[PDB]
Amino acid sequence: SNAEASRVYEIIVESVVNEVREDFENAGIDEQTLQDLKNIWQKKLTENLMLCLYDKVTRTKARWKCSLKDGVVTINRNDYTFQKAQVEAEWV
Amino acid sequence: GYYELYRRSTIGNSLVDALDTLISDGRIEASLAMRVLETFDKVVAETLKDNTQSKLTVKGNLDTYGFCDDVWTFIVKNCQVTVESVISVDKLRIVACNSK
Amino acid sequence: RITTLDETVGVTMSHTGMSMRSDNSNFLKVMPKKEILDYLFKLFDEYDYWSLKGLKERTRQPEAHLKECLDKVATLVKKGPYAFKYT
Amino acid sequence: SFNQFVDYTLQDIICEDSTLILEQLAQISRKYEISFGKIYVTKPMVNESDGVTHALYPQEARLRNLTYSSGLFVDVKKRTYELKYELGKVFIGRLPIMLRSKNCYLSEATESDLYKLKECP
Amino acid sequence: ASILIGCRRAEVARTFKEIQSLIHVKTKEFGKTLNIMKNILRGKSQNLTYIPRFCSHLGLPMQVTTSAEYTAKKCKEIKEIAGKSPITIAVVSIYLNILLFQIPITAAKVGQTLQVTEGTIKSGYKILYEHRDKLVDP
Amino acid sequence: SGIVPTLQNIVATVTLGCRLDLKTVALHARNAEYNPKRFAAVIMRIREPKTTALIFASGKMVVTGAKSEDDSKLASRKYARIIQKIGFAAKFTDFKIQNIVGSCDVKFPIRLEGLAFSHGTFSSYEPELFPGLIYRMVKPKIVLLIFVSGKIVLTGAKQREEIYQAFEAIYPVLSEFRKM
Repeated sequence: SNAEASRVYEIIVESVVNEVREDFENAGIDEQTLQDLKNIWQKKLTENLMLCLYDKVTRTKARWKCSLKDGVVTINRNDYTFQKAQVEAEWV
Repeated sequence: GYYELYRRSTIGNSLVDALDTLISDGRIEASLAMRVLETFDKVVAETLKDNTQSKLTVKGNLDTYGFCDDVWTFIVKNCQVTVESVISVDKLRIVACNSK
Repeated sequence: RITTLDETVGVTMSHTGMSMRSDNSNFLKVMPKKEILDYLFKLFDEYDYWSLKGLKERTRQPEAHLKECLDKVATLVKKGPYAFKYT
Repeated sequence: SFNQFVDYTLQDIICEDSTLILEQLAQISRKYEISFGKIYVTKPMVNESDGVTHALYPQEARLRNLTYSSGLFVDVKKRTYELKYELGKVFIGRLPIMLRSKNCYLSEATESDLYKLKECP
Repeated sequence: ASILIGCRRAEVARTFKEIQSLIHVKTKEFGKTLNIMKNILRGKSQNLTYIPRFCSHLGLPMQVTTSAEYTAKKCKEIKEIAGKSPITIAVVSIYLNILLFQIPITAAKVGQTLQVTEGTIKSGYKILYEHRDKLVDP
Repeated sequence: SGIVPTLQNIVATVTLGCRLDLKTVALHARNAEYNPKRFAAVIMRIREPKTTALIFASGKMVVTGAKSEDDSKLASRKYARIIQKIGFAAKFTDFKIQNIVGSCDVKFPIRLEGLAFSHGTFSSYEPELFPGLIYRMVKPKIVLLIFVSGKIVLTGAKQREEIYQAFEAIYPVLSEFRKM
């Protein structure tokens, strides 16, 4: 559970709708169609994978350290958002 | 610019299923969904770059590692994650690209 | 009048020659061949006359392959106003 | 005459032609400048072969066949212009010092002090 | 490397950081060229001198200079650490011989003048203070 | 005496006899590291034995990091078996050990200055540059590193008998320049 993820999701929905509204008016479809994109999108929004970027990956003998920045992690049906991360893994 | 790996997340797959739902079930114009995907990549990039304050800590046994086309891919078994709570993970996959 | 430094000399004389202290002041411190061929023909579409060094500064890649790609489809003019240029 | 030379002539020569500038061209213009300021004179000294530098007396100067001189330093100032956009005590050489002068050690010595330094009054 | 060789032949002492401060030779290639040059000299067929030089850099009396001489020789005879390059042995020897008297320089000034780490002169000052017993000349 | 040097590293080269492509190899493989902007070769590692092999596009591979000869040969056969498992027609041929590195301890301090003075034609001692001593033995041609604490390093050998003969030929010289 996290309210920051819901706030980020709301900023993403509002910003995407507001920035896409221009391309929706250029195509000439409908504004209520974009409203249906927001309603269906938020309706659909209601396997342990980390997505981010690395800054430095060092290895010493069999010890791996990684510096990660800005990413979302899916762990045990729970989502997380981090600005920094440190990975200290050991290889056989 | 703006990598397309964030599309593989939960919200990314949700937006992909929503766009494919609007294109398949209805008559929503195509190609525009790709523009929604690019705007999605930019918004997730800048949002995760500016609206994040957490700091994780993963410590486990490195099962697999690889690097290709500025892509680091790791597979860790039995790793503990510390948020800023401790979470036990049996298998964790990490995919990262170059930040520069 | 001129001021006479009264110190133990060895300090100033140490600062004269080698004193193991440098810097401290900034002053006067100062590939597939086919794709490369297609890109070269695109640069020819932009302009027919270009120097080989400028092409090496625009394409941004290993230069040996670019030279081999320039010695096949382009002729090198050495004199005239378009000297050292492939056309 | 020698004392007036050491007092005023050094500062006059250093100050009359100290400024030198290098003109650097790039294609944005650039410049550099070096100027000398207040010169500094020492007392008489001797730097030996091993590297030790100590005070010198005229007697030991005559016995060791040395040169009764004193070290000279100059405040060297450096500047870098980029074109009027503006962004050290260096040893210059030794100067032989005349005896019984304001720079030599014997000018302030007394009778018994000259007898200690083995110099006739 | 030729200047350093001419310095080693004339019984003179000049540290690698001094010629390195004069000429930027990138150290490593300097060490290789100095090694093969020494092989050339061998094919064509001493830290004590550093003490008076650094004592001249600090402006110390003669008693501290010869005291750092006896301290340098004795510390060369006691073993333990052996050296870790002779420069640090010289600076910790002068540091002990100057902490024996009353002339104050502290560790920061002598560390910024002689270009030596404070943690290194204190690390050597620890075991040196441990061997303070047999280093007394009078 | 009674001290026997223990091997620490073995560097061998194995020729596969084919050719590779590096994006596909780095894409389909498991434990490997590849980056053309730094080193144009795939760094493949295995767990048993814990070794490291540098694989090039011309088929040449460098297996290094083993503590014994059987671990370098068997590890090389494991790397070649992995290459044959990826999808190339490799062949484990031309296995030649290129380097053998060992170390030992004499359990007494060693006079490096007197050793560099007596054996000046074979030693190269510079404490301000390297606190150890570089002794270049003629027969056998072995490069030895002689430190102060007594740790003796031996490198530059093709067989183990060269290391053993180097230590047996350097032991009396170390016993001569002792301290306690």
